[PDB]
Amino acid sequence: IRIKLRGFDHKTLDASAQKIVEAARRSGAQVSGPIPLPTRVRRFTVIRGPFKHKDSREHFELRTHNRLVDIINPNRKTIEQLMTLDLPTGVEIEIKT
Amino acid sequence: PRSLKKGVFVDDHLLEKVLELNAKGEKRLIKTWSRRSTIVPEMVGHTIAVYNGKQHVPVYITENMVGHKLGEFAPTRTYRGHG
Amino acid sequence: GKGDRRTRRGKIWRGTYGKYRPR
Amino acid sequence: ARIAGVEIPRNKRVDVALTYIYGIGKARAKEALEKTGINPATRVKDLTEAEVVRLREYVENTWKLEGELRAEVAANIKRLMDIGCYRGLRHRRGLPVRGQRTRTNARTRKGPRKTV
Amino acid sequence: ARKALIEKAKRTPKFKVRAYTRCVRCGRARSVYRFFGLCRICLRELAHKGQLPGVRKASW
Amino acid sequence: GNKIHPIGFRLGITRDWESRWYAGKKQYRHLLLEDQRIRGLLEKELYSAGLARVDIERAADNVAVTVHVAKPGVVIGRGGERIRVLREELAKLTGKNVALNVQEVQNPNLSAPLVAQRVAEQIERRFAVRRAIKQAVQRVMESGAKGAKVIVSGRIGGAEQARTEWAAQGRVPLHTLRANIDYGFALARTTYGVLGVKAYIFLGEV
Amino acid sequence: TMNITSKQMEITPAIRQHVADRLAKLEKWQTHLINPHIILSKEPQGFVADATINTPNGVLVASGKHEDMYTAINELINKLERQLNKLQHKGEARRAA
Amino acid sequence: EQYYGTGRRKEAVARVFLRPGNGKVTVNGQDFNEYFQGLVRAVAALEPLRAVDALGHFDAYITVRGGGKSGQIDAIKLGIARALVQYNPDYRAKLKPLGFLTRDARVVERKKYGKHKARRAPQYSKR
Amino acid sequence: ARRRRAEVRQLQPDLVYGDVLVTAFINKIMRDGKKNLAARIFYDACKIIQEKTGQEPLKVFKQAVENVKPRMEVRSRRVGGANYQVPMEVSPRRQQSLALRWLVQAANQRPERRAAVRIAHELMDAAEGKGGAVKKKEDVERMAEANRAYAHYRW
RNA sequence: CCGGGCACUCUAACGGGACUGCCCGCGAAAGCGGGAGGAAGGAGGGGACGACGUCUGGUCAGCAUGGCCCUUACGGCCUGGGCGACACACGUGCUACAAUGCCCACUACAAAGCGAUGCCACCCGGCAACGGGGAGCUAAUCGCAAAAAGGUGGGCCCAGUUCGGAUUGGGGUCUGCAACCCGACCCCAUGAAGCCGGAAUCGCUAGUAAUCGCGGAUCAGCCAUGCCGCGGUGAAUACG
Ligand SMILES: [Mg+2]
Ligand SMILES: [Mg+2]
Ligand SMILES: [Mg+2]
Ligand SMILES: [Mg+2]
Ligand SMILES: [Mg+2]
Ligand SMILES: [Mg+2]
Ligand SMILES: [Mg+2]
Ligand SMILES: [Mg+2]
Ligand SMILES: [Mg+2]
Ligand SMILES: [Mg+2]
Ligand SMILES: [Mg+2]
Ligand SMILES: [Mg+2]
Ligand SMILES: [Mg+2]
Ligand SMILES: [Mg+2]
Ligand SMILES: [Mg+2]
Ligand SMILES: [Mg+2]
Ligand SMILES: [Mg+2]
Ligand SMILES: [Mg+2]
Ligand SMILES: [Mg+2]
Ligand SMILES: [Mg+2]
Ligand SMILES: [Mg+2]
Ligand SMILES: [Mg+2]
Ligand SMILES: [Mg+2]
Ligand SMILES: [Mg+2]
Ligand SMILES: [Mg+2]
Ligand SMILES: [Mg+2]
Ligand SMILES: [Mg+2]
Ligand SMILES: [Mg+2]
Ligand SMILES: [Mg+2]
Ligand SMILES: [Mg+2]
Ligand SMILES: [Mg+2]
Ligand SMILES: [Mg+2]
Ligand SMILES: [Mg+2]
Ligand SMILES: [Mg+2]
Ligand SMILES: [Zn+2]
Repeated sequence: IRIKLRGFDHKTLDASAQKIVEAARRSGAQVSGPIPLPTRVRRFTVIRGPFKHKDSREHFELRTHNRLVDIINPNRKTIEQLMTLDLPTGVEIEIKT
Repeated sequence: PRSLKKGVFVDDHLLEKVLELNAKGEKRLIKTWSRRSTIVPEMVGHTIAVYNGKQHVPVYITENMVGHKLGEFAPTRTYRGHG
Repeated sequence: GKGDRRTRRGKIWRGTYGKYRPR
Repeated sequence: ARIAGVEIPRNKRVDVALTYIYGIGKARAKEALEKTGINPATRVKDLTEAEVVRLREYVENTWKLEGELRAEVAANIKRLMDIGCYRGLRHRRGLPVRGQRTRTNARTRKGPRKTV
Repeated sequence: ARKALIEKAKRTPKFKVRAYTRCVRCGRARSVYRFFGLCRICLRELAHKGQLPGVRKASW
Repeated sequence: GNKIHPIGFRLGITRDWESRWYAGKKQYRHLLLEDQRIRGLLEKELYSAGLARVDIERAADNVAVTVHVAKPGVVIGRGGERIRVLREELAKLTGKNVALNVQEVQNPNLSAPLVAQRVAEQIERRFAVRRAIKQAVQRVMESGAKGAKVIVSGRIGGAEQARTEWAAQGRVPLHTLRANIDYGFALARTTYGVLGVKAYIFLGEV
Repeated sequence: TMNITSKQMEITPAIRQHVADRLAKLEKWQTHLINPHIILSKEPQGFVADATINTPNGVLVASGKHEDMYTAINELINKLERQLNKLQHKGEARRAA
Repeated sequence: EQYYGTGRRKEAVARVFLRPGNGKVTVNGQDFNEYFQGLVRAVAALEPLRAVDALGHFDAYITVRGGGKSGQIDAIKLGIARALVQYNPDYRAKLKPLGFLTRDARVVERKKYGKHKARRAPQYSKR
Repeated sequence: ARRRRAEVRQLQPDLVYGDVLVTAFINKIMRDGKKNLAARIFYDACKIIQEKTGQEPLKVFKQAVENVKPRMEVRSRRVGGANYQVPMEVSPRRQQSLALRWLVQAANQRPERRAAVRIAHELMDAAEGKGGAVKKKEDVERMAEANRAYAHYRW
């Protein structure tokens, strides 16, 4: 019964984990509240200028955040409105059982 | 070097030219661009012309020069010393 | 010894293994 | 001249002392002292002529050594140089053999610094 | 030797060793990131515009 | 040369990306290549429109591309006419479900990237550059901005000695992160080479 | 020892040696000329001879410019002389009071 | 029955469990002296309790995670100092003036581009 | 430095004597931030100085410190065209440092093979006014005495 | 580890929090000296951020671009070579010259990252590199994994050595169409210089310097001792 929330934007991660954990807590019944998983970090460190100048860099990062919510007592009055819930663009969702 | 498990490497296209020379009864100069190639026991007694990048170099091949590559005996760098 | 492959200390450095530093 | 042609250091442990033979490192050292059942910890100055001749006998008979080992290395290079391979060339000039950079360094093959 | 080369990188090769990355934007052969298809420079330009999803300037 | 890009500098504080979509390592590059190609035709065809931003959303082989602009009509075509002719060439590159929308600009004179394009065009038309600048700045300030600054560099007026001109009114705190500063750049071709116009607009501190 | 760089130019061992010959003018002052570096370059308006040298009492950094390469090398030397002599005698400047 | 402080230093974290007892001590599933053997830095972890004469009055079970042995020693020093103040709040006087309550924020400072380490610059020769 | 004076760092007392000074001296034994080893050697030394001389490490060490404290030193100041060696009193902070530095240094010039022994010995000899460390102090003190004539040249 | 529980460690989002706010003293004032409270105190440590401008600074070889130049060639494809040359000279670094050390073994404590023809537990073969088997993991689960210095025990005994690991012979493993030029690794043998470095000269003011290992980007492999990060242990000294 697992919903898994992953994105590049942490404000939209808590968005979806609000509006998801709110859905099942209404139409039945047990939600295992939004868990913040550790973030996977991809750094990009690069010479600033186009030519030589090795000692000056600019640091870039890529935060792929992680969230997980569990629907414990399923109660399929939810499993329908979940086939229809409003996803912000910047997030992928994972459900398996 | 190249693993004992895998083959002994010769470019196929040189070996054919060698073997053809064995049958008809050898021997003429064999121009080749195959420095990568192993000298092989059936190559012994030829004189193959190996490329260095500019010249095709005459190498009479002998019994003692058998495991070594083709390029080992056609040098790539001109050097007569300094000053 | 960090430059002596033939020791434990060598192989930690080169980041490798063998008779002298086994896994 | 104990083994084999060389008088290995007394006052030393046999495992170490044997290393003072051309052709015997840590490896071959531990190996002979096993094949002849002697303690490495025994100071050479403490060996039975018995223990000694056991050591001597094995070592001279299983591995090529001293002058004969050198002759071969000479003979190996001797031939490499005469067949005219590229490793032979590097020997023929006293230069490095294993692909090392020679724009700088290379001092062990070259000798210390030569004026211009 | 450039456009011929920005081309020869796209074409599937006579041996797989010859595979090499060019920056998908500018064609640069060196300092090309796998993850973006970008060289170190281009990465900086787009990232500055914000045309790289999630990618921001790190400070710690 | 020293100053950082005021956009990349404010991402996630005063400004938000032109491409919002998650991906994993196998897909990121390939999608982004499309988004490059996408802006290629669109920034090309829509220049005439007065193009200011090309927003891009994504889910799975279907994509929401929000174009912002000063003249929605050039983007529309006749009753949906051109707007479509794009979605066909578009979904031919896209190879997929290409939702192509149009967004208005409340003022091209409060939009940096625009003001820059203008002056670039003014100077490709042999206008007196120093004039162009003070003017463009006066226009942005009349339209209510809390500050403005424009910059031209290159063989100004056709000089050999390249030169750099700029003007400013009000405030333009490039050092301040809570300052909302739209930045825009245009490249002006001429018979004698490339000048570069940089536009700065200070909308207000948040 | 003394090093000469010819930037975007081809110069002969002759010209190289001529530089050694002009630089020796500095040995007059009898102090250690440590790792002297001469750089020769051809700007649009004439050649440039730059040099950077450390001595026990400091560094000589200077540059010559002239339509003639030889003449620039000389002007370089003057600038170097003056600096070197200023190094060697500035210390004497205040033995009283 | 139980007294607790959270103790931290560097990357080291220590959940400390004070209990009354005879004065025997244990860190992460083995005897103290068995886990800190030969580290003269040790007895400083048990130092906060000496400042208030609680050597033998207490047993202690402790987990310790992250950092190294001395940082952990440092954390432990903080945790057992911490817990005393809930066991007994009037205990601040004779713990703060001895710097025991406070947690030093001294953390391995960041390596910077253009340098070899955090601050160590690379060698250069002007001429 | 340029703005305001420097602040001496307060050291943490040593857990075998609680002594601010044994700490400092430990540190001066420490190569490469290997303090544990630095303690071992020191403590080992004490064991030795207990064994070979039946009295207190602490009491001994503290003497060999007082006996290597330089009271005066020369510090250079060019006047005119000569670099004069000026005589100066040494502030106790510096006195300590010099004493500790020298003790270790003198010790590490000794021939006995193990680091623990040398320390033990240098301290023994210095508590009794012998050894390189004390010899450094005297050289330094004679040097300052000789240059007594330039005392009014002091800052 | 299972029931069980989120206390705690943590993880990761939102807040609080320091303000010279209070106290005495000095001061016209801004502030300065100081005490208390407090995790933290006078910018808390670090970071991101670089004014008008200067060097006619750097890059037409990342890219863009005026102009000039080439058009069976100054365009293009390939095989091989070169970029890896070596009387010399300079810059950056690694590893050392040893006992505060070296080797063998037994035994501990990190953090940041990375991982679907990818990381690979475990089993087997081989002294080993590695080979063959083969479970898990779209990864706070599974794996790279061992952190190392450290700790306990044992050897070495001041020797160009049980220091140092360069050079060279021989034998293998792997990637790769292919390792002569020219890869890396393993193992036997070899076992150089080097005994702390003239003139001169670099870094760093605290979790810094020094020392220690671990990751990453690039990448088939790799000449990485380079670079960007991460933690471990952890000083000296600042009159001026
Ligand atoms: Mg560098
Ligand atoms: Mg060794
Ligand atoms: Mg030997
Ligand atoms: Mg070479
Ligand atoms: Mg091109
Ligand atoms: Mg490749
Ligand atoms: Mg590449
Ligand atoms: Mg200059
Ligand atoms: Mg001097
Ligand atoms: Mg944390
Ligand atoms: Mg560190
Ligand atoms: Mg530099
Ligand atoms: Mg001394
Ligand atoms: Mg809670
Ligand atoms: Mg110029
Ligand atoms: Mg170009
Ligand atoms: Mg051009
Ligand atoms: Mg024209
Ligand atoms: Mg090169
Ligand atoms: Mg030199
Ligand atoms: Mg290096
Ligand atoms: Mg990798
Ligand atoms: Mg020797
Ligand atoms: Mg010698
Ligand atoms: Mg040796
Ligand atoms: Mg010695
Ligand atoms: Mg030195
Ligand atoms: Mg040293
Ligand atoms: Mg040196
Ligand atoms: Mg500073
Ligand atoms: Mg070392
Ligand atoms: Mg590494
Ligand atoms: Mg690699
Ligand atoms: Mg090499
Ligand atoms: Zn690029």
